[PDB]
Amino acid sequence: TSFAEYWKLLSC
Amino acid sequence: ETLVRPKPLLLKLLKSVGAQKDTYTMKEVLFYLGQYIMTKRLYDEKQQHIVYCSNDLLGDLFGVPSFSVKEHRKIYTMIYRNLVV
Repeated sequence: TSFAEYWKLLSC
Repeated sequence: ETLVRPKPLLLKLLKSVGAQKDTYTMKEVLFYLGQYIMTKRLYDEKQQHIVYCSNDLLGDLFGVPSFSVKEHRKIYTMIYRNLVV
């Protein structure tokens, strides 16, 4: 899993 | 729609990578912040939810050598400590 997505999980 | 006001270290952080202003939405501070990290290659290359803020501005505001994006509540808590909302 990308940092991008983990952070996109954090928001959202 | 309640705009937030970063405190001085987070505003410094935000400015360093483009940002033009003093007040923001949460969305905006979260896109600039995520930008700062990825841009500062502060992220761990093999387990990239881990972030290092030792000898960085980011640890100055969060008070820790590292942290994990997964920790959603802990991370929001630290961001808010750095905002007047």
